[PDB]
Amino acid sequence: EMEMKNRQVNHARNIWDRAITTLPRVNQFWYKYTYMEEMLGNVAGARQVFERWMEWQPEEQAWHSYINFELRYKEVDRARTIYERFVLVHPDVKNWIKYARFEEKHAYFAHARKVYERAVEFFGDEHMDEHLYVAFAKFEENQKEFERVRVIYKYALDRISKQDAQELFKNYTIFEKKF
Amino acid sequence: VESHFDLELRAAVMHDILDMMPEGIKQNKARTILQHLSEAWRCWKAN
Amino acid sequence: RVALEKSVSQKVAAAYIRYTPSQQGVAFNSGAKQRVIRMVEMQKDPMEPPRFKINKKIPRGPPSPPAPVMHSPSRKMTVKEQQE
Amino acid sequence: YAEPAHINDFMFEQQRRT
Amino acid sequence: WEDADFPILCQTCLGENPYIRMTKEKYGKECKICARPFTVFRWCPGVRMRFKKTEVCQTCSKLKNVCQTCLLDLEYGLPIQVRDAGDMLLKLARTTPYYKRNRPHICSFWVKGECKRGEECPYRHEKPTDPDDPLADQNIKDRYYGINDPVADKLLKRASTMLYVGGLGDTITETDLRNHFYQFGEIRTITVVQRQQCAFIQFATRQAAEVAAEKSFNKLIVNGRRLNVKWGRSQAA
Amino acid sequence: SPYLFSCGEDKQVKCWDLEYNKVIRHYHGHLSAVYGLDLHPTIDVLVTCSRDSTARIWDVRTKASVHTLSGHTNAVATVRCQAAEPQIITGSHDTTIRLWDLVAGKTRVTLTNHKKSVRAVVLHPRHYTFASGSPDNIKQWKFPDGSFIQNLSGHNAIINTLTVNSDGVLVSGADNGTMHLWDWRTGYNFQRVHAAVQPGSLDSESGIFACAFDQSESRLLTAEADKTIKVYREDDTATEETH
RNA sequence: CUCCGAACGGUAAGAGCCUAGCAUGUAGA
RNA sequence: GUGCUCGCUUCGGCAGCACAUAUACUAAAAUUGGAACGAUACAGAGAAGAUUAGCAUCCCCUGCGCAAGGAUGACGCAAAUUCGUGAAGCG
Repeated sequence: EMEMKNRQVNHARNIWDRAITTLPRVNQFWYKYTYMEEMLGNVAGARQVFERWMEWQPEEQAWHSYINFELRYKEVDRARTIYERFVLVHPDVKNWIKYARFEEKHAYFAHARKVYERAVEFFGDEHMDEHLYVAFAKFEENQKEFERVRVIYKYALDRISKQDAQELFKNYTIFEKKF
Repeated sequence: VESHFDLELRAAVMHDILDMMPEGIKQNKARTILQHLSEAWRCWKAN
Repeated sequence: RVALEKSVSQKVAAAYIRYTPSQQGVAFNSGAKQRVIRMVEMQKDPMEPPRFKINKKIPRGPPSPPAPVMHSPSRKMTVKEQQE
Repeated sequence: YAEPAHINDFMFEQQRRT
Repeated sequence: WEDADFPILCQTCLGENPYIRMTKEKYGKECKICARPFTVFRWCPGVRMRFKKTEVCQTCSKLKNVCQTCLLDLEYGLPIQVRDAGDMLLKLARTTPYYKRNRPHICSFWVKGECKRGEECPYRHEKPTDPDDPLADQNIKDRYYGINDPVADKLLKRASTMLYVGGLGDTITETDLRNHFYQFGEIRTITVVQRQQCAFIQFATRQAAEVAAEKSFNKLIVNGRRLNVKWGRSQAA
Repeated sequence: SPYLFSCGEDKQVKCWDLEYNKVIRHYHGHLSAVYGLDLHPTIDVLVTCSRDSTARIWDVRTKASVHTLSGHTNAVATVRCQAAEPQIITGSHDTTIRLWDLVAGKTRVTLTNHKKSVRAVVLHPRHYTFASGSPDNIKQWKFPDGSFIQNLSGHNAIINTLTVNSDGVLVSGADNGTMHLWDWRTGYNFQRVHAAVQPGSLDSESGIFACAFDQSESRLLTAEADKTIKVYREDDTATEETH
């Protein structure tokens, strides 16, 4: 902070690179380097520092910040290429439902079909963590009725002992009936 | 003389109280836990 | 075993060459491109006292490679476990 | 830049004398 | 306390012979200026030389940029006082280093009068260069430090006591020479003659060209050449 | 050789021979107490871990300090050696591991693990990529230049000694009396049983500070802090499948 | 009847003046 | 230096060849500058004392020392509430 407060930018970057190489487990120095790069230009050194921070096995809060910084820089191919190794590290239910983020920008039909096939071919063939089916039903209700009645009724092989939830059976029935 | 026994016994408690006790982020000072230990030594000395 | 035997021999005894002059030699003493010289060892006679009894020879510098640990990150356990 | 060598004794000393 | 592999030697201290013969001695003779055990090796610089040895240790000489047995320099050849206080050194130095250092010092039996060894004196039979000048009086520790040299002042005053330029060929051109003179000042009448590969320049009231006379006494090195300079007429002859 | 070696808090490494049952070497030179000692698999040298600032490499039949490996910032709790597995391997109590080279003497490579003080190192009984032991987040290593292979189970207790046999079973002894057994191929908790106390012991005083398997790799022997040596054998059962 | 002992544990404490047996072998111009 | 060339070829010289291959802190050192617990002299362990023990966690000398005995240098650092600032991420 004392080096960034002054007009020296070469020594500040050399101190930040040494702090990032000596303390790889620290996250405050990486956040300060990301803030200094956002205060600076949009050169490829910021993307290289982000790739070096992501290659050091970061958490989901750093991956979400990198995805937000990529989405706030008008990047479509670079955001989709950097999202392939994010789902392969943390296979969470919040990360599997956020992997199909290209449908919310240009509606990405082939990419949504590939993401649905990857979500059906992933882990959870018997329970699906009670979160992929509701998102698939919402994506089918927002789109046309191609496979909206199939995955809600004929795909009950991955259900857990009651074929629905307690407060989400009549709601799913009303969502499938009136759409 | 007897001093190595004392130095060893205090340092081993120091090593153990470094490793365990806090178990996360505590380490309540240092001299304090050794002082409670010393008082305990006097307490067992108290017959 | 060879390294330990050499170290034990040193502890028991304690307790040609071709160099190109590529620094300033260009035209002064012209012809020195390899400087082939012989370096022999002086035969020390085994009837001699020691050179000294104490010395202050600085062997090297204490600056080592202080790299990071990279084991894990630091955090806290709980608010109640801190008071416990 | 110095390095070792395994040079001919006789010819070394001969060229020296010469 | 200090062993090594090869000495940090000079180019003149080694000798005018491409093959010499060294003799390493592990832990000999106790370094002159720091008092530490180091690795003494001597050799013969050439035929009828002085059998030169090694005085100043590896860390002693490596730290202060100096040779292990004359304390002049590995890069230039000047003393350690001139190369500190004083660039000027490049025109002050010399190539072909005189071997008047590697010769035997004076036979004291001859100075007294009876050198019994006759023609077989392995020392040197000249007269002792008179004691009076302080170049009879330098030592090692005052030499090795910058403080108090008898040589370095006498060579440092050589540095401030003391036009037909030629050697053009194909490197020097007219615009490079007049822009190298333009930083000195303005011209009155300049010309370039190619039958002798020379250039003629003048100045308003010399002066600026005077430091060009300080710059070009076999010293102005542009385009990688030692230029030839002698005096013009300035007499309308 | 036909002799045994002993070291302790008396700042002396005694090589008690078996031919006369007396002190045959009585080596000295450590600046403080000694933690452990072990001999090489092929060389006739012994590495001894001290408590002051470093470990010592003592040569047998010479009583001379071969090389001083000072690479830690605290006491060296455990030390392991090998013929070609990892040469010199010393575990330090300064929350860092270091494996030095026996020929050069300097440190070669340091670990990327162990926020808790690591005090358990042991050799592997098959091929390379052996593991270590610490109080929190015990992981595994590799013989060639080190590599984090896998982490252990949830053993948050302060571990003191870890012993593994050639059959693939690994057991870690803690200071709280609970001994947690694991596997080498997978790393699943097999027994994770707790040891009882002796009649003269307290309610919570037993702690496994030493554990070593037999030469036949069939009967296990663990040393507790309750002044009792217990011998554990196998059990001829079949309905003991792991979930 | 023929088995013989050596050292340390011991001489002060200083004031002003006076005299001695030694030791290194150098790079420099 | 020794030997040999059916060397030139006399017994002189010269030639060829073979063999034989690098000593040495070279100086009669040139220089160059220090100290004794000496004697003498004067004087002479001062003509005493309220803390109570102490023991550990940087060197030189004597000594054949892995015996021994001599001489020496620490307090302020603060474990944990309320509020403002910057950044990541969510609806």
